[PDB]
Amino acid sequence: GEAPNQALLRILKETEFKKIKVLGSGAFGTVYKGLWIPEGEKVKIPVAIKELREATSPKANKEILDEAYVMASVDNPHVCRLLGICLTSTVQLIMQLMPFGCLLDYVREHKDNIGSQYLLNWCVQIAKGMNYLEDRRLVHRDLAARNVLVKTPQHVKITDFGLAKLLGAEEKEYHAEGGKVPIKWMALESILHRIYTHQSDVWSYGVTVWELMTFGSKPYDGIPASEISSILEKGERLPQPPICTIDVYMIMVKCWMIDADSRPKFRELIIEFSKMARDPQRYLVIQGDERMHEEDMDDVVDADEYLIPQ
Ligand SMILES: */C=C/C(=O)Nc1cccc(Oc2nc(Nc3ccc(N4CCN(C)CC4)cc3OC)ncc2Cl)c1
Repeated sequence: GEAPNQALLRILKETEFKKIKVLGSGAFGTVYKGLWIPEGEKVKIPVAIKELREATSPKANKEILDEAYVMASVDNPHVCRLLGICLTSTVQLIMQLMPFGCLLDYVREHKDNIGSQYLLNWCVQIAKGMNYLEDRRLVHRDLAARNVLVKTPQHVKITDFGLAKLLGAEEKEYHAEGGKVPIKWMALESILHRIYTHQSDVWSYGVTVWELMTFGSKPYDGIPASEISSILEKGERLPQPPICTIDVYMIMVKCWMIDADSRPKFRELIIEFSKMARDPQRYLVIQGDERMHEEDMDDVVDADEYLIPQ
């Protein structure tokens, strides 16, 4: 707002990195797991390279530069950062690898060892991430568990910016002509009016909590995307996760408030899960909670968040 944005965009020649394997593939493009080796510095930084499908229009292409723009410019522990971009005919964005994949996946793999302290911390981190975006006047528009990456099980980050939009000083809303959207994560207004606001994200934040508390369950499983709005109006809502006390579920519920301004706010959500964080057991009941807490896996390739700073 006042401060100059000295976020640095580095540009990398495609020969600076190599692609080992592919994690994700989509019409949108392909994202590879690979290594980045800046010349001279000898280090190998594990990264995810997202190679994007050829730009059909200038507009499509222009939005690719927007994504990178926000992503390079955003620094917070809990949001992903662009490491660098590469301007081949099909651009590639280089990002730090999240060695564990997307939380969505993680919870499904270890429900057995997932414990209360973890789930609440995750919430807090996700809420911190999101709050930061609110601070920067950005609307994510795609929060979901799939969209949360796991750096280390103890640490997570918000990941997807394909749909992120930055807001005008005079703007408290974003309106979208069209696209492809994940309905079951959307606030009724967005589905009804393609109106997006930080509060529409909060709704998502909640579907995201539900995902995590039900260890990977699908929102409105069996129900088709078509009527999500119907039932949403009629008052239906995702049920209480078996693990959840009313206190925690009650927060998921407020998120799904129809009135946008009756929904919690990220800064609040932070403090509240932060509070439940200290005495996790009291709020989330997990059975046996007391119980719980590339080419080569390592090759003189210690890197990433560490390379950038002291
Ligand atoms: C679960 C959501 C998802 O699919 N996430 C995802 C898929 C592909 C690519 C990226 O980008 C990305 N990924 C990572 N780390 C990462 C992501 C995904 C995985 N997977 C997902 C697919 N299963 C089959 C294999 C493991 C693994 C990852 O680390 C290896 N880091 C950064 C980025 Cl941008 C996300």
